[PDB]
Amino acid sequence: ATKAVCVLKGDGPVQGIINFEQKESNGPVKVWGSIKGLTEGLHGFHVHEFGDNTAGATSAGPHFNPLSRKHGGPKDEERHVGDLGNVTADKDGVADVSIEDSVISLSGDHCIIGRTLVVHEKADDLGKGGNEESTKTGNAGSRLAAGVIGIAQ
Amino acid sequence: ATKAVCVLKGDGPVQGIINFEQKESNGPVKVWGSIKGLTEGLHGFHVHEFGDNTAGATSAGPHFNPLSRKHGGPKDEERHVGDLGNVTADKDGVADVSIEDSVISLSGDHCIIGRTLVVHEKADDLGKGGNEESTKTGNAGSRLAAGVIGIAQ
Amino acid sequence: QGTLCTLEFAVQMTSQSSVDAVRKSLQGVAGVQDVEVHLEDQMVLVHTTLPSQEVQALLEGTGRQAVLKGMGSGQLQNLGAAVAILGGPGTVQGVVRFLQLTPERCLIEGTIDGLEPGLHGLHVHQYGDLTNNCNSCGNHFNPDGASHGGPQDSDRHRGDLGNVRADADGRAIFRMEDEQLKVWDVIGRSLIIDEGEDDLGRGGHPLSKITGNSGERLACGIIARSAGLFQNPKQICSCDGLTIWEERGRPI
Amino acid sequence: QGTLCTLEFAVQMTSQSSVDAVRKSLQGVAGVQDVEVHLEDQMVLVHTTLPSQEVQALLEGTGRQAVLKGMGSGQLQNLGAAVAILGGPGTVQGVVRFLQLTPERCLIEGTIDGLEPGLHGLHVHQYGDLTNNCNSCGNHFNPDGASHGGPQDSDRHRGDLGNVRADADGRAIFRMEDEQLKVWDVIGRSLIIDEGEDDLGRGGHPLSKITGNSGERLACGIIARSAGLFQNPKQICSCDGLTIWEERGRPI
Ligand SMILES: [Zn+2]
Ligand SMILES: [Zn+2]
Ligand SMILES: [Zn+2]
Ligand SMILES: [Zn+2]
Repeated sequence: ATKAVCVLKGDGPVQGIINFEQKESNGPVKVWGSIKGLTEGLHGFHVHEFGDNTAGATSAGPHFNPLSRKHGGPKDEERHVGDLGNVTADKDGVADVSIEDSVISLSGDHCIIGRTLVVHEKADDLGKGGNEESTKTGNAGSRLAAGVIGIAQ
Repeated sequence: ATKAVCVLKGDGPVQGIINFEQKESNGPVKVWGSIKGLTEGLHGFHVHEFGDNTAGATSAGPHFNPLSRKHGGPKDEERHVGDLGNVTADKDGVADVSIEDSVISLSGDHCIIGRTLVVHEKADDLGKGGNEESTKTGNAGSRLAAGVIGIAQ
Repeated sequence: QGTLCTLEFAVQMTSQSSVDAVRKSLQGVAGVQDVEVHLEDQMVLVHTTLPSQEVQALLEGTGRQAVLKGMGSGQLQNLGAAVAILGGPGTVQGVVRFLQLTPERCLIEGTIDGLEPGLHGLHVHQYGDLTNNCNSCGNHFNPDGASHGGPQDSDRHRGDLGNVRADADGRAIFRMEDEQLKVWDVIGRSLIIDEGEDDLGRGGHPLSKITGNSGERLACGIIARSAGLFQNPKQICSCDGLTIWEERGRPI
Repeated sequence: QGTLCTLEFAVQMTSQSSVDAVRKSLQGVAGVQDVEVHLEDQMVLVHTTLPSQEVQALLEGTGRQAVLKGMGSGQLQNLGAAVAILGGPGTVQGVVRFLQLTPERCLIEGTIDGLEPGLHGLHVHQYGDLTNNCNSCGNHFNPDGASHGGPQDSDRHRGDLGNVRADADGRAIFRMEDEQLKVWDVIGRSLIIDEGEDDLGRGGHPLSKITGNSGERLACGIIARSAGLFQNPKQICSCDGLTIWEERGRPI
């Protein structure tokens, strides 16, 4: 898979479209898109382990973590594979997403295809807020909108 | 068993008789006897795990250690059950042994009956000589004389 | 790093001192996990990350010729599993689950509500692209370059799963096994249900050999990774040519 | 730690909220390892060091009647094993090994050289006191206060093992099973072989009902704890009412 795509949706007004592209085999992945309907400020942005959303974020489960580490920001050495940090939602409630990341992949053992991308309620504290919950979820709390990452043309 | 006895013997001139006595259930054990034929100075004095001397100290095996601890002197909290420290052999080569010890017993999980008592070549360093061998054997080295601890009248 | 398999070389071994020497060459070498030396078989199994070239040279460094005869990994794994949730404009909704029973047989089983009673085409499509409802999903999944067919045809699109029947109340319950479809080969692709019947290429219509003339695409989902019921196996004990594995079901 | 058995109480349990309450009383109390609650059986198994008094009071502290119906420990153990090495003043030397096959059946098997060919009494004696050669060892082992007998007699000394035959070259090879003798009950006692035949109490000698008139005691050893071929079992895996144990032979 060179390209992939995700369509975020939920119960609330949150919705959006995120693209992935990877040009080298175990190279970096460009992540880009838009999300309307958000509160202003920062929101957590995570690839969770499974794509099964029959039961919401209980079936999609935890942050995608094939190397059994603690939660962190994308720039940290100690992080989950799924940790892509935050997205900035402006005054109107739009976040123009743009990220580059070489820990996620579209192939191999860190392949995100078939897993659930999620925009969370609060901001990702990057594991630095200093408690048990900070090193699982970064206290971004509840799901706003989510979708399965699928293969794209 | 209230009383027990051991008859130490080898190929070389080392030989002796050690008695054990215990008056209270989980009480202390009086250990007393004599050993002739020793070099002057200090010699290690150990209850090893098994009494099987079909193959010497390889079949009798290690220091009797039901709590999987490191080797020590009798006075240490960290010790093998079998660790009774040293005996002082005089100029004539006799060690008149007299000891009290409340970690060995003649019953229960620390029962020494049926195991091999051994007088070793060098002195017991009490685990304090600072290497891997010091915390197995206390660098007392080879067996001089040994015998199975048996029930006595 | 380099990832570890188990390497099997065959060595002419006769005396216990030869075996002493073979173990000697791999005893505590950088990156060799475990060595095992079946002297009845005249064989040396090597649990290691290292390349076959390098490891053959260390055995041959003693002075014995070491012919490699196999590589394997006694790691065990679960059957693969997946789920697609179908949604779209309006009434049609459903869940379809996939389970790879054998590496040659996939089990598909699901439930789709809000269908105009009778037969509807069900197909795996190429892309998991829900950007433009079900029209962004591309064609029937067809990596072998076959012509469209029904599930009882050798020549067909991998993605061709034939039809499902909506009952009285507009609801399709179905189970099926398919031998060309494979869960590992469709994660991230899409499942789509259609307006009307797939003709299985037997319509003599221009679309027959291409879509089976199935109509508008009503509802689609992405074929998504699901947790199994069971956790990943765990080795609890090993020996020479034996491993013992535990497999516990998931909590919840 | 070492006093860790498993306690079974029977409790009137009906709803899942009652079971929630039972677990509640033992959830994280000092010194309770594991709790397990078969609601079909209306029963609560408690892996704990604590006394049965104390644990019954914690269950009854909720207000629920907790009748104890059993205790056990699913710890597993090896069959017990022992060896005696026979030496003395004179010519005679030998090794005799013991293995407790079943808790009712002991296997004795050994080899004794330097014997005047024919039948010799073999007996376990009371004390493992080798201070005065074989004469400090006391009588035939007789905790049940029986009269001396042969191994085919119910009324006999536990220590009575009858006779063994020294062949042509003055060597006795023998196997026997004995149902009254038990390895755990003779560790630290002595095995002794005799100058001549044990008459099995059928000699009409004053010693018949006491020693079987067997003669001088030639050689003796203490019945000593032996390592046995196999290591202590190890639990490798558990669940609710199942444990899996490994048992490996000793290396050397
Ligand atoms: Zn994380
Ligand atoms: Zn020691
Ligand atoms: Zn097709
Ligand atoms: Zn008798």
